[PDB]
Amino acid sequence: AIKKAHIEKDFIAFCSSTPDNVSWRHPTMGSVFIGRLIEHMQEYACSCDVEEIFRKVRFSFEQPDGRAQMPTTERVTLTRCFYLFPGH
Amino acid sequence: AIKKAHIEKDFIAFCSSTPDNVSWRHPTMGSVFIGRLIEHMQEYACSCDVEEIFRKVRFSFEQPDGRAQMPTTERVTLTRCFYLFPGH
Amino acid sequence: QDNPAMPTSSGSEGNVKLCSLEEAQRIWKQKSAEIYPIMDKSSRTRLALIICNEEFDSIPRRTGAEVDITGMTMLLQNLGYSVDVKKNLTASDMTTELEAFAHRPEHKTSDSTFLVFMSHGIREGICGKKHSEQVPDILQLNAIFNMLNTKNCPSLKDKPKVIIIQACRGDSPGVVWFKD
Amino acid sequence: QDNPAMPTSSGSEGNVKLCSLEEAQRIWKQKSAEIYPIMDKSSRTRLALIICNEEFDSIPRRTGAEVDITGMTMLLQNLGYSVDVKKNLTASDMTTELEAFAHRPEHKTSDSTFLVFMSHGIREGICGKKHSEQVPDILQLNAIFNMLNTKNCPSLKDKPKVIIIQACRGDSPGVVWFKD
Ligand SMILES: *[C@@H](O)[C@H](CC(=O)O)NC(=O)[C@@H](C)n1c(=O)c(NC(=O)c2ccc(Nc3cnc4ccccc4n3)cc2)cn(C)c1=O
Ligand SMILES: *[C@@H](O)[C@H](CC(=O)O)NC(=O)[C@@H](C)n1c(=O)c(NC(=O)c2ccc(Nc3cnc4ccccc4n3)cc2)cn(C)c1=O
Repeated sequence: AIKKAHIEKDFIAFCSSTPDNVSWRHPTMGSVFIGRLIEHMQEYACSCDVEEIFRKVRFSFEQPDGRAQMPTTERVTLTRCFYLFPGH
Repeated sequence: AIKKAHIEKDFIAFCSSTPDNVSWRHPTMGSVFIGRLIEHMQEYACSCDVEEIFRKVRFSFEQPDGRAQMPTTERVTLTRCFYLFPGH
Repeated sequence: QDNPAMPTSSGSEGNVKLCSLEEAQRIWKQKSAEIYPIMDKSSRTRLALIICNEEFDSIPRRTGAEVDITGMTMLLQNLGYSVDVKKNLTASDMTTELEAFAHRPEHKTSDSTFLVFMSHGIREGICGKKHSEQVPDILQLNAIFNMLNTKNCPSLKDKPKVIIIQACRGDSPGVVWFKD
Repeated sequence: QDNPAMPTSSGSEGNVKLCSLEEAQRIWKQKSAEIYPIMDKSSRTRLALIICNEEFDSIPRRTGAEVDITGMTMLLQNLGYSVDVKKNLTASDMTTELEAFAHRPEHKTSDSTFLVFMSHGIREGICGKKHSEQVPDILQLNAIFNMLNTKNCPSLKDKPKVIIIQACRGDSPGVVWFKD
């Protein structure tokens, strides 16, 4: 039989900065946010859910030294923790 | 001396539904989202951070039975866990 | 000499389950470096604001809104906040109240804040009491963030600002059918 | 007969630290009822999409974008996703690609997805390769969510959809001064 489902659910968006503000990119090292996100997923995917990893990425941007940017999580409808279980 | 600070940081917004969609309110029992949020803060403020409590509220809305709504967290720039430590 | 089956709901925290000293110390010992610091209970001056519109000039009354004001006010007091309650405001009035709220000296001796908005809403934002399709009266969520950010509310720099919004975000039921 | 000081980064997971069987079982035993289920490693067909614009008709080249494509592709493969990489698209092309992506049969035998967008950006959204102040070419984040939701991507119903966006959201430096 037919059943109703939420039209929008289980999403998370993570942007490189807050609204109105820039993000930084280096010609040979790439985007600061991307490099920071990769480092955090590599270290923390084993033990933290994605929302926690994203918070840790935001925390690493806290002390602004010349190229300020504050990554922001948006339109979050995850109802569960998303653990990546790398290796499984 | 002067120091630079992020213009927008340490926020979290929690809306009663996803964009484009309605939320429900009863004439004598009040808003469904408000009632659900109060119940969850009462039970989980002692042991869960606010982002976790909000996820648990979203999870309680999952099986839609006639008045569907999916609360959404928005524009999140919390860099730390916000524990309410009720009683402290 | 208390009975665990008879939970105490008679203190300032009411129906909010208490965080034991052991649990509080356990929470800290797990990730102290990544928790928002909380100020001394005896001296902190936490504030919270509730803006709620029940009566409108051109759209239906939000019956049950008083039940929401009761529940959120008592909850926020239970969590240690002094609560201001402002009712039936236009979007301009809400802006003035939010600006006044950001100017409160108590935030300097507070560790956090909660803002709660409860009104009719459309996709664009929250309805002020004078809203009509003809002449909109809307407060956008972007304006709320701007008025409370590090620049416009320096007293709340590095402090969590929790915004709660109860308001429709359009006219859709938010569902799709699937074969069960 | 391995050396803990010599970390193995030579497997399919590369530089991503592995979740031990003991840690995986510990993670589950804490809050199983509140974790997204993961499908069998031997049969799941996880997909991820990367859309990246480096070359534009009317705005400057995003030098270093290839370094971002390398890092995100390898990371997503390390996490178990098969990655599609699409480059230098207009907003219309991005919509067509996203719609094609939502139509992929592999999502039915997948437990999740990642979408990564990397381009120039303005407050309104992500720039397509033809963007100019005169004739905008913008993909809004709202359109991304719509194309991947339970209605438009039924194969991903109840599955986490992680969207990563690297793009300016305006022209401001995002700072305010304070007295230190
Ligand atoms: C907005 O969309 C773009 C970013 C994008 O295209 O995605 N922003 C700009 O183009 C804008 C703000 N911008 C820059 O970003 C410039 N960047 C620099 O000046 C610059 C960036 C980064 C570094 N350093 C650095 C160090 N370690 C790193 C490690 C990993 C990854 C990156 C790292 N970057 C130094 C300088 C410059 N201009 C002119 C500019 O307009
Ligand atoms: C959008 O802004 C508003 C909500 C608001 O004013 O904040 N939405 C509407 O007015 C709209 C979708 N709407 C309703 O909400 C109606 N509601 C009902 O039909 C209805 C609501 C809730 C219940 N049941 C219930 C049960 N237990 C509860 C416990 C706690 C709190 C609330 C509870 N509610 C039953 C019916 C009706 N109409 C016509 C309508 O337009």
